[PDB]
Formats: sequence, structure tokens, C-alpha cells
Amino acid sequence: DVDPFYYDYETVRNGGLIFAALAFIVGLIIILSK
Amino acid sequence: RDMDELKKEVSMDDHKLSLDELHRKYGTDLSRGLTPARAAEILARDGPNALTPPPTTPEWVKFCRQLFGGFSMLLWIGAILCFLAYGIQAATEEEPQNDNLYLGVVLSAVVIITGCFSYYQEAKSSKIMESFKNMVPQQALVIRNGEKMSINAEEVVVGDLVEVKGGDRIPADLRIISANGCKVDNSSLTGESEPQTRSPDFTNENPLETRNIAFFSTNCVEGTARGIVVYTGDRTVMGRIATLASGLEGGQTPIAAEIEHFIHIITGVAVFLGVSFFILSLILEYTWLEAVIFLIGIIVANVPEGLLATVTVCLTLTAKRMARKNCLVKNLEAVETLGSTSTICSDKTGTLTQNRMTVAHMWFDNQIHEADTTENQSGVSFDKTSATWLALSRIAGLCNRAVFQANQENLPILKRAVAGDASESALLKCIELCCGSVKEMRERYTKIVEIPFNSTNKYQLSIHKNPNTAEPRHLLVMKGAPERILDRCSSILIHGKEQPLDEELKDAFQNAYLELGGLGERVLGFCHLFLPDEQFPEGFQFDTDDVNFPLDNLCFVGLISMIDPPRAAVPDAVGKCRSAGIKVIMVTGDHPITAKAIAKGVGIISEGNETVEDIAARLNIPVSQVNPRDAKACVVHGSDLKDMTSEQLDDILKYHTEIVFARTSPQQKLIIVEGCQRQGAIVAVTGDGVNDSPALKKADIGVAMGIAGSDVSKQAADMILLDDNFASIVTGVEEGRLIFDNLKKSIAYTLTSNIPEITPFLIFIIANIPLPLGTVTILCIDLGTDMVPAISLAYEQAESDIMKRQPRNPKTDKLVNERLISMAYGQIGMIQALGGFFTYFVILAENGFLPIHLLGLRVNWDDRWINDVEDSYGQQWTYEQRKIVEFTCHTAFFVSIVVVQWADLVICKTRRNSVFQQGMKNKILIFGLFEETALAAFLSYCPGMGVALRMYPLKPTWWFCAFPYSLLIFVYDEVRKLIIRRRPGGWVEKETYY
Amino acid sequence: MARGKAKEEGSWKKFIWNSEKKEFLGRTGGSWFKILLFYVIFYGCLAGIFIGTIQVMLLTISEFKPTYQDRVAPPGLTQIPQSQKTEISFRPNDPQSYESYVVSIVRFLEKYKDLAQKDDMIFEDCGNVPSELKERGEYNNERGERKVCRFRLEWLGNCSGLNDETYGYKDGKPCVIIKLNRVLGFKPKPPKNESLETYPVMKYNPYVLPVHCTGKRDEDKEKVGTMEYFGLGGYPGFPLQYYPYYGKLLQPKYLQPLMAVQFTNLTMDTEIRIECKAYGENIGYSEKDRFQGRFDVKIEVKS
Ligand SMILES: CCCCCCCCCCCCCCCCCC(=O)OC[C@H](COP(=O)([O-])OCC[N+](C)(C)C)OC(=O)CCCCCCCCCCCCCCCCC
Ligand SMILES: CCCCCCCCCCCCCCCCCC(=O)OC[C@H](COP(=O)([O-])OCC[N+](C)(C)C)OC(=O)CCCCCCCCCCCCCCCCC
Ligand SMILES: CCCCCCCCCCCCCCCCCC(=O)OC[C@H](COP(=O)([O-])OCC[N+](C)(C)C)OC(=O)CCCCCCCCCCCCCCCCC
Ligand SMILES: CCCCCCCCCCCCCCCCCC(=O)OC[C@H](COP(=O)([O-])OCC[N+](C)(C)C)OC(=O)CCCCCCCCCCCCCCCCC
Ligand SMILES: CCCCCCCCCCCCCCCCCC(=O)OC[C@H](COP(=O)([O-])OCC[N+](C)(C)C)OC(=O)CCCCCCCCCCCCCCCCC
Ligand SMILES: CC(C)CCC[C@@H](C)[C@H]1CC[C@H]2[C@@H]3CC=C4C[C@@H](O)CC[C@]4(C)[C@H]3CC[C@]12C
Ligand SMILES: CC(C)CCC[C@@H](C)[C@H]1CC[C@H]2[C@@H]3CC=C4C[C@@H](O)CC[C@]4(C)[C@H]3CC[C@]12C
Ligand SMILES: CC(C)CCC[C@@H](C)[C@H]1CC[C@H]2[C@@H]3CC=C4C[C@@H](O)CC[C@]4(C)[C@H]3CC[C@]12C
Ligand SMILES: Nc1ncnc2c1ncn2[C@@H]1O[C@H](COP(=O)(O)OP(=O)(O)O)[C@@H](O)[C@H]1O
Ligand code: ALF
Ligand SMILES: [Mg+2]
Ligand SMILES: [Mg+2]
Ligand code: NA
Ligand code: NA
Ligand code: NA
Ligand code: NA
Repeated sequence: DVDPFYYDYETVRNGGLIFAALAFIVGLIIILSK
Repeated sequence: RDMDELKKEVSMDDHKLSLDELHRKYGTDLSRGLTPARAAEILARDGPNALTPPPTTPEWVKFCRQLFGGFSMLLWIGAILCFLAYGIQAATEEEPQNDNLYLGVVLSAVVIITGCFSYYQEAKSSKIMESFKNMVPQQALVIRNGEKMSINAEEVVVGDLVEVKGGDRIPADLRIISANGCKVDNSSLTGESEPQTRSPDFTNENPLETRNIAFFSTNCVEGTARGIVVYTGDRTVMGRIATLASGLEGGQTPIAAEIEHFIHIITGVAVFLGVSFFILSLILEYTWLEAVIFLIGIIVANVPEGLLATVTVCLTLTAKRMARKNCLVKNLEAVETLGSTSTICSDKTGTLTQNRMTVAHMWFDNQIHEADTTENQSGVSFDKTSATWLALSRIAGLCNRAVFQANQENLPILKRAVAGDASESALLKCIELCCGSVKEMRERYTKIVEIPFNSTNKYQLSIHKNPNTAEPRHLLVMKGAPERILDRCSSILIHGKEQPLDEELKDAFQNAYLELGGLGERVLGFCHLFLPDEQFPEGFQFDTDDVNFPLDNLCFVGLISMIDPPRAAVPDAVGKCRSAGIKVIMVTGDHPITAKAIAKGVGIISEGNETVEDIAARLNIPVSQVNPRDAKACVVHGSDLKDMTSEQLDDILKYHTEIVFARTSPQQKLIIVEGCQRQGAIVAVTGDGVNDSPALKKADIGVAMGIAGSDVSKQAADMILLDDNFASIVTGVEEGRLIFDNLKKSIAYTLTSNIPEITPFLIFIIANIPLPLGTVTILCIDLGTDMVPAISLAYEQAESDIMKRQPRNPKTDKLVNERLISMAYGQIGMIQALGGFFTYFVILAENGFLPIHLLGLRVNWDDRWINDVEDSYGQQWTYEQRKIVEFTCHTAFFVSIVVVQWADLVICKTRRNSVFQQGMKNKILIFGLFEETALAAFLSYCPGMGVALRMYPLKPTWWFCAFPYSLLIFVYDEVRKLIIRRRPGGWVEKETYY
Repeated sequence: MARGKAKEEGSWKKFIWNSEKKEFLGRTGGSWFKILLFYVIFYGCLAGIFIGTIQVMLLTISEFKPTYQDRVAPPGLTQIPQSQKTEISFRPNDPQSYESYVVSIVRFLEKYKDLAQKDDMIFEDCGNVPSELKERGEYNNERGERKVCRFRLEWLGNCSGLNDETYGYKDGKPCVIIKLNRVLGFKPKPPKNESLETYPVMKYNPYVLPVHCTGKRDEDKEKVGTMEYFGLGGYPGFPLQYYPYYGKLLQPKYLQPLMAVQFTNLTMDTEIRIECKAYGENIGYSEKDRFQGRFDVKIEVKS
């Protein structure tokens, strides 16, 4: 977890992949709008 | 030298057989035809008159062409050297990188996805375009069983007799039984398009040279012929040739030429950089293998792979839109050209008009007479018994040549279907409803000779046997351009009694034409001459090629005028057209009065502008006294165009806003076009008749009426309005303007990226700082932002200003011009680049290296051995440790470009309006924006992306670094375009309107 | 129309031709100017924005500490002989073959001379035995230029000397000198008995950060060398009293702990790989960075 000094890349990575999922999916949902 | 020897090899004919012989061979009566029975019989025996389908290409092979389609093929080259270099990496090092393995994978992949995409689109065009190849059932006129009927050409068999006229396509190989001055177009066969005459005479032992054989796939220009079918379907001389009777051809559209020119130079510079960078990299101690991969990445980057696919979509789009508008377009690229139109020269009768005429007034006995124009239920408004009307209607019937088709004499006269001039049709239908049987009238006066009507003579004429008692034994009859007709007369018929044409009557004839013609009615003059007996004995040999009989001194009988109303759409058609900056000129072989009238009625001429005749008449002074420039509109009689120098014709074009050319010859219709082109315009001719042929060919775009148009004129054009809907021209012109914008938009966007894709490596040398952006990341820029978003612009809907802005100048608004390089390179390409640079400095300074410190580090930052790299804070970095930051800087710079590419892809959606007027209704653009960034999130935030492509995760703060710059683009262009909306001709526009 | 536009030109001479008005294939001096200016103001102002937005970020980083350190996270172990390709190859008998290795190693050690650590204001005396982290204070301008923990050439045993111009360095059996990477605000932590080393824990668990130089990796390797670690207190590693480091802004003349390894083997005329390793809790290693917390120098005393 925390300790001396570093940067938590675990959440910055999972956070951006949640975003890649949104942009990807919403991107399809627009291009297939019924 | 030719191959005509290798064509007369397999010949064998009956151009030698006598008429009796010819008769007994095929068994058909040379005058009554063959019974419909015997026809149906032979049809099932021989099979339809249609060449059997020649397979052009197979599916999968067409797939591969697309897969190696120009830009696609170079992509393989790079993709090959990417796999190639990876093979070498496993020989110079122990377990090397995974970069070039994955790089060849992605590159190749792109070619495939692009390839099979472009394929499918281009397949969809050739599906829809071919759905129209069989929508015009080429008709043919056959005289089966005495009567004559028009049937599908497929139903024509060997044996029956065909009747071709002027502008008719010859439906099968014929032996000419009969002809009056017929001329065929043997161009498709013998090169030279000069009209060869067909008579029934056997002229040359070779079937090709001889005059009495008319071939299938040629068309008869003018004159008339009856031939008998000697070869159906694949058996014809032109089916026998195994080359290409219908399909692939030539011609290279201007839009295509513009593109091909651009691609030649853009690919030029794009390889100039690659190899200049390739050697520069080598100089800069770049490894040998990653120098070629640096080059190959550069090349891909300054070459717009999308363009092709984009173009393909744009056509596939337009071909779908014209289709729903019943508009056969022979070449899809040409719809572009139809946008670039400044000048439409249109034909009058059967184009702007419906060609459905109905007789409305006659002028005879110095009086004007009405005849019941709609729902007649009676005949005319005069005594059917009048001696003069008798003499008129006799020749309106006699000099007529139109006839009802087969099996019609059982239904009402209006209800039956005809065969011939729309003018003649009206004459026929008129007198058949109110006087007698033209059938019987014509049979009573057996016709000895005739010169059938043609667009240039502007009169018809025939000598008939007379069976009366006050009969002088031969009756000449003729009709035509009423002016022309009148000038040929000495006497006029009045209450039966002919008496010399004094001046008074002439001027009453002229007020008549003004009156009648001024209603926009079409007028024909009618006269006869009773050929005197001592000069014309019984068995007299009337000649019709050297005129054995009088053409002058006839007795003018009368005038008959027919209603011929403008086609529904035509006003708003020419309305919208002018409103888009297109000049509409009427060009007609009709009388000036009739012409001007319609010209005002459809709005070629606006009631408020005057002609010099209009002005002169106002001030009661000579017409030749008015200063021609005081006139905005004019009506130019072709009799005077005959005495025009080019300069004079030029000047009338140059200085007149609304022009009309009356009584023009076929050729004159070309001269005018030729004139309007000499000025530097792009002209459109809309035709119908076969007199429209030569203009239609000369025109930058021909447009035939798909119904009332002739075979030969539809063949000349690049457009065939199958629904005869004239409004389709607008739908076409808009569409064409749209291909141009969306194709320019696409090039605007795809070109920005180049500057940032190359400025890093340039600066890497000029300031010796760590490389802000490298090979792996450049590819991502390109194949990530410069692909889908580029093609998305093809799917981008029309602007709102297109049919309200002047037509493009072909010698200024080139598809790519300096102003377009000004923006993509000098303005928007620069900003985007600065966006990447900014974030680059932010990451380094945040990681310890303030920009000012960064100068010089290049040599040692790149150096594999110095691991004491002292930043600004004095910290010490190892090699790979600072490289992690460098390559994190790469991943950000790329991601930054993605952010600015949104704004650019937004401003490159509209060239004039704002993006709030235009609106996000292009869903494929939105789609492009999301996946483009999802991808950019993915490449940075996916595990092993820094081990495979040197791409490492971003810290949240990074994404926004580019935001200020992205907004800067949106607003610079938004206001840039706003200044142009509100300052036309203004400096802004004249420099930044690409 | 009567409007005069287009290009109905018939002279490729117009490339430079001007007799009419416009010149240089361009327009006139009025617009050849005007547009030149547009870019001048555009780029000019554009550069202004880059400057401006660059300035905004600058005041988001303290000139005392980096806003990010996690990429210099565990430090690396670095020698002072400029390593050709990590290789120190020379002909021990001949002076020329190493004169390069000498000048580099001599140049660096001139920051550590006794004549360079004169003044007592800048330079403080840390004890002649390794102590606990002398924490100067808080990474600011509060207290001024913090004191520099001195380091004498003598501590580096046998690799110091005292000649005339250039230091008389090791020709038969060389001197490699190991160093730690300056991480601003870093405090080294020496190993305890759990996560032990490839070697027996040489004394000074409290205040020394161990460095041990073995052969090529740990497995089956041609082990042929005679190690001899030289340092302050006679301990094989780093004196914790020198840390933390407070930056170039706060410690301009900071001299970091050094620690030599005179390699006096029993095998000339061959090349041998030797891996050094600084062990600890605050020290990490990486299979890619061959320099992170460790070392791969290959030396050849081919005479
Ligand atoms: C390290 C770098 C990696 C980057 C790799 C990027 C790959 C990009 C390669 C080229 C793509 C070119 C495609 C052109 C765009 C076509 C638009 C269109 O409307 O298609 C329908 C048209 C149909 O005809 P239509 O256009 O007339 O009908 C459209 C109707 N609506 C509106 C409903 C869709 O054609 C297609 O069906 C062809 C299929 C091709 C699709 C290509 C997919 C791209 C794959 C990956 C790209 C990234 C996003 C990931 C998501 C994947 C799912 C989609
Ligand atoms: C080792 C090598 C060095 C590496 C460094 C790399 C840096 C190179 C940067 C880019 C250079 C590419 C030049 C731009 C290409 C434009 C060509 C084009 O199609 O225009 C045609 C068009 C022609 O259009 P046109 O065909 O319609 O002709 C019009 C004229 N009438 C009407 C009369 C027919 O030219 C123009 O009108 C534009 C004028 C541009 C003004 C100056 C152009 C050239 C100056 C800059 C180039 C410097 C050379 C650098 C190379 C150094 C190598 C060592
Ligand atoms: C080491 C140095 C690094 C420098 C980096 C520079 C990068 C810039 C890249 C070049 C930009 C040009 C792109 C070409 C695209 C072609 C598009 C096309 O369709 O062409 C038709 C179009 C046609 O448009 P047009 O039809 O309007 O042109 C003709 C019309 N009249 C007659 C009015 C002229 O042609 C172009 O506009 C070409 C653009 C030329 C602009 C000149 C750019 C100068 C180059 C950069 C600086 C030079 C430095 C020299 C000193 C060297 C010393 C180191
Ligand atoms: C006419 C139209 C105008 C629009 C209306 C006006 C809106 C209000 C004006 C501005 C809005 C707020 C943004 C400006 C603040 C500047 C940030 C800063 O200083 O950066 C440095 C700071 C640096 O601070 P630091 O100095 O402490 O450095 C350390 C911080 N880390 C460790 C994170 C580096 O950077 C950041 O930390 C910011 C990044 C955070 C991540 C996400 C930010 C998104 C928030 C923006 C939302 C905008 C509001 C609208 C709602 C949206 C909902 C859909
Ligand atoms: C933190 C900052 C965030 C900024 C985000 C806001 C978006 C825009 C940013 C830059 C400002 C430029 C916008 C102007 C667009 C022109 C529209 C136009 O043609 O109007 C007529 C159009 C068209 O009307 P029309 O259809 O009847 O046709 C008329 C056309 N004219 C008048 C040109 C002849 O009207 C509209 O459709 C209304 C929508 C536009 C309104 C703008 C929305 C927000 C934009 C402004 C907010 C920013 C403040 C300005 C300061 C910027 C500096 C930071
Ligand atoms: C007006 C429109 C164009 C603005 C678009 C804003 C998009 C760019 C912004 C809004 C919030 C952003 C996200 C905010 C937070 C994170 C977590 C970080 O760990 C990864 C990036 C990520 C996922 C960001 C990607 C870009 C982002 C999605
Ligand atoms: C890598 C960086 C240094 C490249 C910088 C290139 C700059 C100088 C280039 C890129 C695009 C260029 C412009 C492109 C087009 C035109 C129109 C022409 O009529 C005048 C010159 C002008 C305006 C150019 C001036 C220089 C220009 C702005
Ligand atoms: C209406 C106008 C003037 C608003 C101007 C806002 C400008 C100054 C803002 C918008 C976005 C900002 C940036 C957003 C994100 C970062 C990353 C951070 O690590 C350093 C500062 C920096 C680079 C910011 C500097 C200021 C910034 C550029
Ligand atoms: N079948 C016909 N017989 C005699 N004269 C005709 C016939 N058709 C047209 N004309 C006359 O000759 C003129 C020339 O017609 P053309 O040159 O084809 O132009 P348009 O078709 O617009 O009338 C017509 O205006 C008309 O007065
Ligand atoms: F219809 Al036209 F001359 F007007 F043939
Ligand atoms: Mg016509
Ligand atoms: Mg006609
Ligand atoms: Na490209
Ligand atoms: Na043409
Ligand atoms: Na772009
Ligand atoms: Na590009």
C-alpha cells in the first residue's frame, strides 16, 4: 500500500481501463443507434 | 493499319439478294411485316436479341486488387521490412525486443481491414450501379402485321422488319429495304464517326463497305430506313466481336486528375522526408535496422492511406443517392464535375417542357381560331367545312408522318399510343378527333416522295398523288418553322381563293405569331402547292436529292399552334440553380417568341430585365439604335448567330445575364457550348432530342431526359434522368458539390498530423534534447487518428451554404491548394505540434528535468553507459530509468495529438458555417472520436505495453496538458470561419478559405 | 460575368516575372507583406502561448524537491572508471593501455581532495565511524545552505595516494570505485537477519549499507578473483550519516559516500565478469536495468 515514496500505478491503470471500456462501448452504441 | 481484315473473315450476307429473293428467304412480306404469330414462334426458336453476358472479373481477384490498392501495397513493403528486421534482431541479440514483431502485425492488419473495407464499399457501388444497367429497355420499332409497334429489342427476331429514324439505335443487323436520306453512325465499327448513308442499294461486295446493311450497335444519326432483320443476338457482326460491346471504357474526370496529381506530390515529399530522415538518423548514430524502420514509419506518416477508402465511400454514398432519385450516372466521379458547373445550356422542347403537346389555336383566313384544348368532347370552334381549314388540315394530316400503334382502333383517340414527333402526334390526334381518318386521308393521297423533317431543315415536305377533279395531279405539301415556311410562299389561301401575299397579311401573320407564340404555344406553318400538270406529267420522276420540284412560291395555308407546358419541376429547378450561381442559357431550335415566352415562364429570364427589342419598343425608336448593354437579357435568333464572329458570340455570353438562343441548328447548339467553355466555364447540357447530340458530347456533362430523350442523346450524356425529372439536376449538383467539400475536408484533417509527426525528430537534432516522440508512437498517431476520423469525413453531411454559394473555379479551388497547405501545415499543424511539445516538457520537468536543463542531454541521455545522468535537482538517473520517462513522454505526446485531433476533426467538419449550425449528426465522426481515445487510453494503460512498444501509463494530470491547445484550435477556426461568414471577399476569406 | 478572376495565364516566366505588378510568383508587395506579417503575429503570439502555459506549470514544482521520484525509485550502483562497454580492459604492464581509465577516475576524485574541503561553514565533520542519518531539516530555504558531510580520500583504502600532478593509480591489479545514486531525500536501510545476502552479513547492521562484489551471478561460474573492499570505518558499504540528500539548490558541493574495490586477483590474461550488489530494504534490483541496485563490470588484466 503506502510506504516511503512511489506512485500507485495499480489504480491509475485500472481507472484508465474502465475509461477505455466506456469510450469503446459508447463508441459502438452510437454507431449502432437503433 | 487496322484489324478490319480479322473482322471480314467471318462474314456472309444477303446485301446482294434482290427484294423478291430477300422476301422468299425470310418469308416475311416486305411491307406488312410478319404475323405476330410467326414472330412469337421464331422468338422461342432463336432466343432473345441480346448478346450473352461477358464475365469481366471474378470476386476474390477483385478483393486482392483492393488489398494491394496503391497505398495499400506500400504498407506491405514496410510491413515486410518490419518482419524482416525482427528476423535479424533474433540474430544480433539474445532475446531482443517485441516492437517490430508487433509493428508488422499492426501494419499488415491495417492493410487488410482497409482493404476488405474498401472492397466491400466498392462492391456496393458496383451492385447499385449495375442495378441500373438493365433499367432502360432499349426499344425497337417493328412493323409486324401491317401495323407498327414498339417492343423490347429483345423481342425482335430474325425476319421481321425494323424502322429506324433519326437518333434511333439500330437494334440488329439489317438489310435496308427502304430509306429516305438515311445516315448511320458506323463509328463503333469503323472508327470515323462521319455519317455514312444507307440506301437499299447494293454498293460493295464487302458487307461492311456496302450501304444497304445497317449494323447492330450502331445508331442511325438522321434520316429514315426500313430494314429486315438478318442477324439477332450473338450472331450479329457486333456480337461476333469478342472484345467489349458494352462495359469497360475510357475518360479521366477532372476530380480524378486533381487527386492523382496530389497523390503524386504528397507521396513525393513523403519519401523525401523518409530518406532524408533515414540518412540523418544514420548520422545521428541511429542503429542500421531502426533507421530503415524510422524511414518506413515516416513514409507511412506523411502518406494519407485514408484518401482512397474515403473517395470510395464518397462515391458509394453518391451512387446510393442518385439511385433513389432515378438518375443513371455512367461515371460516379463525374457527379463531382456536375457540381463545378457554372453554366447550364438547356434545350426547350421535351426538356423544360413536357413534350406532351395539344393543338390549341390555328391561324387561317386572317383570323385566329380556338380549338378545344382539354377534354374536347367536340371539334374546334369553326365550321369543319371551311375550304381553307380543309386545305390546312389536309396537309397537317398529309405532311404528318406519325401513326397510331398496333391494335388501337377500338379505343378513344386520346387513349391510343403513337409513334413519331410529339408535334406530329398532336396534329394527328387533333384532326383524328374532329375531322376524319388520317389513315384514310393518307391512303387516298398516295405519297410519291418526301424529305422527312430534321432539326436543321426545320421543315418536312412530301409530294402526294391527287385524286380530285380540280386536282392538278400532284400536290406538294409542307410544314415547319412558320417564318421559314412563309418566306417560301407567293400566295396565301383565303376563303378557298388563293391571292398574292401582300404586305398587310405578312404583318397579320406576324401579330398572329406574337399573339399565339406569346402564350408559349408552339407554332407550325403549313403550306401547299398544286404542282401544274404540263410541267409535271403522270409518270414524273420527282428527284429529292437534287430537288426536281419547286421549293419556292408555295401557297401559305395556315398556322397551327399547340400547347406545350413546362415540366412541373423546371421553375424551382432553374430557380435553385441560378441561386447556386449557375447561369441558365436556353438553347432551342424553336421560334424566338415561343422561346422567350417559356424562358420567362420557367425563369431563365426574369420579368423586369429587358431585351434590346423590349427597350426599343418602349421608347418607340429603332431597335438597331439601342445600346446593346442597356439590355441584361436577350433572345438571339440563330439566323443571326450564323453571322457571328467568335468575339461577337463571346460578347453576348460575356455581357448578358439571361440568354436565349432561338432557331439554333444542331451545330449552333455546339458553338454556343463551345463559346461558354472558351470563357473558362464548366457547362452542363440538358437535352432530349437527337439534335442535342453534339452539344451533349462537347458539354462538360451531358444530361439526357430518360424517356423523351432519344437513343443517341442518352448515349451521348453522362446522366439519364430516367423519371425525366429535371429537378434531379439540382439533386445532382448538390451531391457533386458535397463530394468536393467532404473530399477537401478529409485532406485538410489528414495533413495536420504530419508537422507534429516530424517536428520532434527535427528538434531532437536542433536542440539536442531527448526525443519527444519516436517511430512506434508516430505510427500510432497515424494509424490511430489519421485513419477512421479521416474516412468519417466522407460520411459527413452537407453544409448549409452549398446551394447558395457560387460554383468553384476549377483553376483556383483545386482539391488541394496553397491555402489548404497554409492551414494543415502552417496553422493547425503547428498548434498540435506545440501541444505535444508542451506536455513533453511538463512530464520531464515534473520528473526532475526542467526544460532549460534539457539542452545538450541528447548525446548522453541516449548513451547506454552513463548512468549518472544528473537532472536539475541533482538526482542521478540510470539509462533505462530516464528512458522510462522519455518513453512515457512519447506515450503522452501521442495521447496529446489525439486530444488536439478531436478539435481539428471538428473544425475540419465545416468549411464555412459554425460547428453549432452544422451539428453533430455525423455519427461515424462521433464513433471515430470515441474509439480513437479509447485506443489511446488502452495503449498507455494496458499491461506489457512498455515492454512491447515502449508505452507506459500516464498520470491523470497528463491528459489535460493538451486541452488548452485543443480548445485553441476549435476557437481559432470558429472565429476564423465567423469572420468569413460576415466578411465575404474579405482578407480572411481570400487567404484562409482553403 | 464581367468579373475578372481565374488564371488564364500563358507564361511560366511568371515564376519570377513581375513587369505587370505581382512578383516572386506571389502577389504584390502589399500582400506579400501582409500575409508574411500575419504569420509573424501568429507564430509570434503562438510561441507566446507555449511560453505562457509553460510558465504556469513551472510554478507547480518546488525548486527544492522533484514533484515525482518514483522513476529514480530504487537507486543504482555506479563505478567511476568510465566503463567502455561495462568493460575495463587493459595491459597491466603498459601505462598507456589504462591512462584513459585513470584520467576519468582521477578527475572525479578531485572533488574529494583535502584542499577542496577547506571551509567549515560549507563542510561539516561527520564522525570517523558510520553514524545515523544526519537530518539537516526540512527541504526548504528555511535553514540556508545545509552542511556537507565531508569525505576523506584516505577512507578509500589504497586507492588515494599523493603524487605530483596526476594520481599514481593501480596498474598491476586495478582499483574499481563504487558509488551510490543521489536520490533527493533518500535514507538507505541496511539489511537485517531475515532477507539475508549471498554472503555472510559483514558487521555494522546499524549504520552501514553493504556492497559485495562476487563473480558472474551466483550459479556455476568461473570464479577467479581476489576481492578487497576499502571504505570508511573499514566497512564494505555506505555510511548512513551522509543521507538524506537535499538537492543542488540546498547542497551545492555535496560529496557523496564513496567506496572502492581494489581487485587484486590471481588470474591475468583473461576477461572475468564480476557482479557487485548493494543489499538492503531501500535497495531494489531489475532484470532489465543492469545497473539498478547492482552492477555488471567485466575486466581483463591481459598483460
Ligand atoms: C498500434 C496501432 C493500432 C491501431 C489500429 C486501428 C485499425 C484501423 C484500420 C482501418 C479501419 C477502416 C474502417 C473505415 C470506417 C467504416 C465506417 C462504417 O460506417 O462501416 C460500415 C459500413 C457499412 O455500410 P454503410 O456505411 O453504408 O452503413 C452504415 C450504417 N450504420 C450507420 C448503421 C453503421 O461498412 C462496413 O460494414 C465494413 C466493416 C469495416 C469496419 C472496420 C472496423 C475497425 C476495427 C478497429 C478500429 C478501432 C476501433 C475498435 C472497435 C471495433 C468495432 C467497430
Ligand atoms: C538530407 C536532406 C535534408 C533534410 C531536411 C528536410 C527538410 C525539408 C522540408 C520540406 C521541403 C519540401 C518542399 C515543399 C514542396 C512543395 C511543391 C509543390 O508541389 O508546389 C508546386 C506549386 C505549383 O503549382 P502550379 O503547378 O499550379 O503552377 C502555378 C503557376 N502557373 C499558374 C503560372 C501555372 O508551386 C507553388 O505555386 C507554391 C510556391 C511555394 C514557394 C516556395 C517553394 C519551395 C521552397 C522551399 C523548399 C526548400 C528545400 C528543402 C530541401 C533541402 C535538402 C538538403
Ligand atoms: C531542417 C529543416 C526542417 C524544416 C521543416 C519544414 C516542413 C514543411 C513541409 C513542407 C510543406 C509543403 C507540403 C506539400 C504538400 C503538397 C500538396 C499539393 O497538392 O500541392 C498543390 C498546391 C497547389 O496550390 P495552388 O494551386 O494554390 O498553387 C498555385 C497557385 N498560384 C499560382 C496562385 C501560386 O501546391 C502547394 O500549395 C505547395 C505548397 C508550397 C508552400 C511552401 C512551403 C515551404 C517549405 C518549408 C520551408 C523551406 C525551408 C528552406 C531553407 C532550407 C535550409 C535548411
Ligand atoms: C464560457 C465557457 C466557460 C466554461 C465555464 C467555466 C468553468 C469553470 C472554470 C474552470 C474549471 C476548473 C479547472 C481549472 C483549474 C486548474 C487546474 C490546475 O491548476 O492544474 C494543476 C494541478 C496541480 O496541482 P498541484 O500543484 O498540487 O500538483 C500535484 C497534483 N498531482 C499530484 C495530481 C500532480 O493539476 C491537477 O491536479 C488537476 C488534475 C486532476 C484530475 C481531473 C481534473 C478535472 C476537473 C475539471 C472539471 C471542470 C469543471 C466542470 C464539470 C465537468 C463535468 C462533466
Ligand atoms: C474554459 C473555456 C471553455 C469554452 C467552451 C465554449 C465553446 C466555444 C468557445 C469559444 C467561443 C467561440 C464560439 C462562437 C461560435 C459562433 C456561432 C455563430 O455563428 O452564431 C450564430 C448561429 C447561427 O444562427 P443562424 O442559423 O440563424 O445563421 C446565422 C449565421 N450568421 C449570423 C453567421 C450570419 O447561432 C446558433 O446556432 C447558436 C449557437 C452558438 C452559440 C455559442 C455557444 C457557446 C460558445 C461561446 C462560449 C465562450 C465564450 C467566448 C470567449 C472565448 C475565449 C475563451
Ligand atoms: C469535452 C470533451 C471533449 C472532454 C473529454 C474529457 C475526457 C478527455 C476526459 C474526461 C475525464 C478523463 C479521465 C479522468 C481520469 C482518468 C484516470 C487516469 O488514471 C486515467 C485517465 C482518465 C481515465 C482520464 C481520460 C480522459 C478523460 C476521460
Ligand atoms: C519544423 C518547423 C520548423 C517547420 C516550420 C515550417 C513553416 C515555416 C512553414 C510550414 C507551412 C508554411 C506555409 C505554407 C503555405 C504558405 C502560403 C504561401 O503563399 C506563403 C508561404 C506559406 C505561408 C508558408 C510559410 C512557411 C510555413 C508556415
Ligand atoms: C479561459 C482561459 C484563459 C483559461 C486558461 C487556462 C490554462 C491556463 C490552463 C488550462 C489547462 C491548464 C493545464 C492543465 C494541466 C496541467 C498539468 C499540470 O501538471 C501542470 C499545469 C497544467 C499544464 C495546466 C496549466 C494551465 C492550464 C494550461
Ligand atoms: N415533325 C415536324 N415537321 C415539320 N416541322 C417541324 C417538325 N418538328 C418541328 N418542326 C419545326 O422545326 C423547328 C425545329 O425544331 P428543332 O430544331 O428540333 O427544335 P425544337 O425541337 O425545340 O422545336 C421547330 O420549332 C418547328 O417549328
Ligand atoms: F427541344 Al429543342 F431545340 F428546344 F430540340
Ligand atoms: Mg429537343
Ligand atoms: Mg425535335
Ligand atoms: Na500518413
Ligand atoms: Na464531355
Ligand atoms: Na489529422
Ligand atoms: Na499524417
